[PDB]
Amino acid sequence: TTLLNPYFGEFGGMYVPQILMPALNQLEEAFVSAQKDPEFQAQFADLLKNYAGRPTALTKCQNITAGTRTTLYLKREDLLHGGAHKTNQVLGQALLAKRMGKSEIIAETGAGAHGVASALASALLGLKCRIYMGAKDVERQSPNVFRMRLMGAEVIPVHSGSATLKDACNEALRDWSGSYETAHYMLGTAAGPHPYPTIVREFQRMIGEETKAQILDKEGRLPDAVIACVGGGSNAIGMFADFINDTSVGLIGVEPGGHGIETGEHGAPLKHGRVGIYFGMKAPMMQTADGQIEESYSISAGLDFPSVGPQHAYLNSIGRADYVSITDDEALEAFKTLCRHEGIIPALESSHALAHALKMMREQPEKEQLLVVNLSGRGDKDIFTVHDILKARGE
Amino acid sequence: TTLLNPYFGEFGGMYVPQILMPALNQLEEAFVSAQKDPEFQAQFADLLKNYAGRPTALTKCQNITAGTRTTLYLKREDLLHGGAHKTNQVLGQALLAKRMGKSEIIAETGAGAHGVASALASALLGLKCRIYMGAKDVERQSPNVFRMRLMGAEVIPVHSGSATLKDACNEALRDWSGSYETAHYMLGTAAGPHPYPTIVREFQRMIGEETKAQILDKEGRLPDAVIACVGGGSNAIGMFADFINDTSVGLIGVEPGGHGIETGEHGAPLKHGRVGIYFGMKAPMMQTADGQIEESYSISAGLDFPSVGPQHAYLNSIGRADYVSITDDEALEAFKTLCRHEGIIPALESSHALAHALKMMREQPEKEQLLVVNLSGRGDKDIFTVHDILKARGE
Amino acid sequence: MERYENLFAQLNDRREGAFVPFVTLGDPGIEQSLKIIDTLIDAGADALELGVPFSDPLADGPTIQNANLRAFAAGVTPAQCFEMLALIREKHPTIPIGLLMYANLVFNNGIDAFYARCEQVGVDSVLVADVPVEESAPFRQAALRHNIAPIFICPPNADDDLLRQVASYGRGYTYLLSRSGVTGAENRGALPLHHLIEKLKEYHAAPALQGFGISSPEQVSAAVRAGAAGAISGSAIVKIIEKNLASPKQMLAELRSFVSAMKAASRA
Amino acid sequence: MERYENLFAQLNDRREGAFVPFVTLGDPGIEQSLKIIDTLIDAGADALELGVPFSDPLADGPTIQNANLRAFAAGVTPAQCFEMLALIREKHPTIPIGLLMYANLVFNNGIDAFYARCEQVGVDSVLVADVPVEESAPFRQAALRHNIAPIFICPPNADDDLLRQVASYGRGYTYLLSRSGVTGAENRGALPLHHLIEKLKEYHAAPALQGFGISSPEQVSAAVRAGAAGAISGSAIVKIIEKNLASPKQMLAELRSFVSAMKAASRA
Ligand SMILES: O=P(O)(O)OCCNS(=O)(=O)c1ccc(OC(F)(F)F)cc1
Ligand SMILES: O=P(O)(O)OCCNS(=O)(=O)c1ccc(OC(F)(F)F)cc1
Ligand SMILES: *Cc1c(COP(=O)(O)O)cnc(C)c1O
Ligand SMILES: *Cc1c(COP(=O)(O)O)cnc(C)c1O
Ligand SMILES: [Cl-]
Ligand SMILES: [Cl-]
Ligand SMILES: [Cs+]
Ligand SMILES: [Cs+]
Ligand SMILES: [Cs+]
Ligand SMILES: [Cs+]
Ligand SMILES: [Cs+]
Ligand SMILES: [Cs+]
Ligand SMILES: [Cs+]
Ligand SMILES: [Cs+]
Repeated sequence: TTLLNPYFGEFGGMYVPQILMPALNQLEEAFVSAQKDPEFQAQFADLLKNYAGRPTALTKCQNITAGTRTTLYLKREDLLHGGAHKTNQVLGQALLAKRMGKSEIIAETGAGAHGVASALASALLGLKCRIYMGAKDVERQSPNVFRMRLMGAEVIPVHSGSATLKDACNEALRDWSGSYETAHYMLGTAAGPHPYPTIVREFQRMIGEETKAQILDKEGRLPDAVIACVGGGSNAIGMFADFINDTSVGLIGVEPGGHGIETGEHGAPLKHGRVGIYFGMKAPMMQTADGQIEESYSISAGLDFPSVGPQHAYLNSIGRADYVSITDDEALEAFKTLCRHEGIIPALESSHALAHALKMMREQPEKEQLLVVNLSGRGDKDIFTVHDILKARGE
Repeated sequence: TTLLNPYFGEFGGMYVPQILMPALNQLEEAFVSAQKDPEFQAQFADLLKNYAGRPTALTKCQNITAGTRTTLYLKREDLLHGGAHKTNQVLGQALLAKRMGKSEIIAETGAGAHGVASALASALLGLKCRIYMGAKDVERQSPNVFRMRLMGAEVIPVHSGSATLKDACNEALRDWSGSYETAHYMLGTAAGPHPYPTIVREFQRMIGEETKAQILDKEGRLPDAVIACVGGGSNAIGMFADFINDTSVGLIGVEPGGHGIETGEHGAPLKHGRVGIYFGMKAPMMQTADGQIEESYSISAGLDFPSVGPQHAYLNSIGRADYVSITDDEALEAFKTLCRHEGIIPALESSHALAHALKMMREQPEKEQLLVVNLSGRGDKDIFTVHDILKARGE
Repeated sequence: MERYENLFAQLNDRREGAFVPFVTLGDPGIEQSLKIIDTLIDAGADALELGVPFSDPLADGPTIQNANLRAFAAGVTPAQCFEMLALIREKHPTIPIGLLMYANLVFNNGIDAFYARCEQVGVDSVLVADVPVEESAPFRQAALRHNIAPIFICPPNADDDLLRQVASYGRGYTYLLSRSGVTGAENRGALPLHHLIEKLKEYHAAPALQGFGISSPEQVSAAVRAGAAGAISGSAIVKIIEKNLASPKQMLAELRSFVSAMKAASRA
Repeated sequence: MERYENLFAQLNDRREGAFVPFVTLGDPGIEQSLKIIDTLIDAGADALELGVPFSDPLADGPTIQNANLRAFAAGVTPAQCFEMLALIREKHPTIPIGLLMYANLVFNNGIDAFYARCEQVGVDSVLVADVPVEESAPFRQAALRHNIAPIFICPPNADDDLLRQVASYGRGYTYLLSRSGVTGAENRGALPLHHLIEKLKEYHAAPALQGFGISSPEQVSAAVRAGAAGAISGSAIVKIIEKNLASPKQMLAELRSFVSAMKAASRA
């Protein structure tokens, strides 16, 4: 039995080996307790404000919308300590590990953003941190690997399966299957087995809460739509949550279209995959015809999770949220546009959200619309990728 | 004649060719006017808050001071948009250029931080930006050069003199000598000819103002000392200004000791150079015995300005502020310490300030002292430098 | 499931435990895997546990992770595994054949259709490693509709409620986990299981087979002495495959020697 | 300063403008620089402007930036330049010798001592390029104490106050800037200067020499026609050095030809 519903409609659940069920039940209890504990909430708020820098700015971008009827704000998760929204929820989960009496952290990472986020939270809070990373990601993300090691974390390359993110996800679960009495598994997105999709949403929901307050203050009304990129779903559900009951507010999630949906080289399972069961949940996923799990392709390494959180699949099924895709080339035009016209270098992940807002504007430039893009991170990490594309293209 | 005193005691002045005097007089008038203009102050405050992210956090660092009587806070200029405090004053100067009816910006840069800051402010405010950079700095700072170009700025390599920062400083002045009717020279530190040391201080003083408010709120008293690294002097004077009249508050500036003061390979002119006249000011500088200007050496490329702002030289001479140095190795131990024990990767510039606070603590661990370090920027940019040292050292 | 009922009744008459090896289907290729499996049977295996290669075997340690990888290197698909299973049953009338599955391979083309195919090829049980009792309903229901035993895991710290659920829902055998963690011969269980064994019998559970870390004759005899109906060994068997890839004949010789020794340990 | 007073009186008697070349001392080496300077004089230079190599010549365009760099490549120091200056004066009794300095080289070992050394070697004027009138007091005072003319810059947009200051404080000649920007033959001044020339005379200023971008005979004649006492040419001269580094004899030939042509333009 559980305290909370492990499903969002038919999506979600707890598809872990039996041995891990007491670990999920323990975590769910500790979370429900923490959410009622004003000492826990105060400690979390203190870390978010004085260590991470919350609240984050809401920036009105005038140059990029000039001569249209679109008003565009960017919620600046790029300004959070660590340079991405991931920092919010790792601080909450590290506090949950402490609450349960654990002093060790296990984390998975693909391109390394969540590994770095886990390592910083662990360094701050005095927790011993070990991070699993597919050997192919290790080889291509030396900067993030070195950041994790500077912060005192152990980075363990994973050589099994495809040696990428899904294989690190398995390895973290394997370890936790034996170590959960002393270690907490700090899952990096709003996916996996219950209670993680719920915990990660609640520890990211300050994004949407602040956005609502900031847009009431600046515009005197709610946005027409809030727009976020979707890897596993954490930044998007963090932006969406506080607006779900505001039925006039559009919720738009943007999956990576990669080389184009029709090529099969993409990362858009919610709209172009097939429901399956993997990583502890029933959810849309990238898989072969006979049920083997596949990689998510995108120009943006941070959009590599090969499935999507179950709350997104549910919000889609009921028509509360709408999901779209943006290709590598659209993302890369949005990246260049924000740099040149606003002086902000966006993460290539976030550039997918911005590319979709730019399309909403350009397609219907006389439509009055008040839009917020969740700028989930900064793009310093991406300037080599972008340089190399532009060079190979002859720009 | 001028509206404000161009000197701080015997330091400072306006040592520019006659042709540039009307440009300095114009800028001084526009600044004095802007400081009385509540529309200008409101526009500046709006950019600082909603675009740059002010106020910045003040973080209490508990792990690094455990078991001593030091309480250490870090003022988090690393969280500002752009990743360093430079963003504050470039936004103010870009508003001054607009106030004067100029739509073009000229800037100098060494390691590229000020070039990137100038380029982002210019992109935001629709100004055409050209940036001079010594050819040797261009070659070694490809990431920052590409950032400036993504933001629509022109980067012009300078091949004259030593092909480094001082030579870019000359080139910017050469250009301005002909273009000042349409272009503003956005000088990158609290140095050069009046009115720049005054303007840059006033457009950085929110650092110390916020720090004072934040420390009154958290501790109910003023700090025992505020500590900042000193390249040209902007982050340090920004932290110091609001505390100058609080005579119980120590003001400690940290120059780069490089390989050691005794080696001559350093960047500490305030304490180990010789007063001269260069870059429009009378100030301590790195120079040969017969008066040729020399380079400032530090492990940190951002501490390469070969002189120091005149207000620092003055505050030193009257004993209001104290200046010390920190070597490459001390800076690099402070960098590793903050990463491992607080999960914050500091700029190697800022690491010099932190290294000095760590020394204040370690030398006298039973001394009760409340210290603030100005964490002038983040250190993502430095992880290759640090990696390479640690490898060559065999760590 | 009836094949397990008959096997355990016959073993009880022979005062004997069951010895049950695990291998990955198609490791290191289809033809060699078929010969491996016939060798395990000829050498004394009482039942088989057979894994379908899956991209994400999250209850398995490195030995079996690598077996999955070898089968994939040989192009082994679930369809080819079902062809293998039909052939194995066509050769061997009474040996219970259990599959070790991961949920996505069962759900992929419909849970009911999966169990219908198992019944068609003559499989006797299915253990879905990432489906805990809480999520088991559509799996156990489909299993029973198609005369397949759903195999439930009893962890070494199972409380009374869990014991009662596993006892009620399971058929064929109860999987008695030696320890926490994942499969592997490098980690032996150190917890006494005889209390769990006794409670499972009290609740009329399917007979218990101890599994995880069983690599030696003395562990087989210990499982029987503790009151279990037998023991499962995976990694130790797969190790022999991995060691002997270059020599298929030596591989079969060593598999025969190992299985013979392990089976001998169950009699006494 | 008296050498300028005598020169301008003699030129006024000859109905002639002054032609004044600039070169960097020690470019491209000490010995060649000495020969260059003697050639400029023999070819008709009325006075000289001589630069001491400085690391940061911020009023100079690329041509003279590169002259500084050549002198540094030859190891030229300010001490060697003062040795050169003493030798130049020992050869030539009456030609006015003006230095083009940057402030740090003047301040370095004491402003008074700098001007005392100038007087010892027989220099007649000093122009400090990065000291505007507002900062000029200790420089002009030291100059006058040591019988050195302090040279002030009159920009092409000088207002009445600036004209009055430059007129009062200056001696020797008034430097009449052709245009904004920095030294260089690639940019010719396009602003009429005759109003400034007239006001400087009204205020009893030192006679005006037009400088910046003067590269052709017609500009020398234009300066004289506008009422200036003569013209200074730097970059055009230094260009000839730069072009002919590989052939010191052709360099001197071309310098002689150029200076002769430029001087001829001042007579008429
Ligand atoms: O001898 P070892 O240690 O390799 O163990 C062999 C086990 N192979 S198996 O098919 O029984 C088997 C049984 C259960 C498993 O996981 C679960 F418990 F979560 F369901 C995994 C494999
Ligand atoms: O012919 P060009 O264009 O090279 O000009 C030659 C000038 N050489 S100089 O010594 O008179 C000279 C005079 C003044 C200078 O700068 C100042 F105006 F700021 F003071 C620089 C050089
Ligand atoms: C990790 C990451 C994402 C995608 O993960 P979500 O869980 O979908 O938010 C998006 N943007 C940035 C900057 C990231 O670091
Ligand atoms: C530029 C820079 C400095 C040094 O410049 P100051 O003008 O002395 O502040 C210090 N820290 C950081 C992070 C910088 O970017
Ligand atoms: Cl509210
Ligand atoms: Cl106040
Ligand atoms: Cs359900
Ligand atoms: Cs608009
Ligand atoms: Cs995805
Ligand atoms: Cs003074
Ligand atoms: Cs302390
Ligand atoms: Cs310095
Ligand atoms: Cs049963
Ligand atoms: Cs005079």
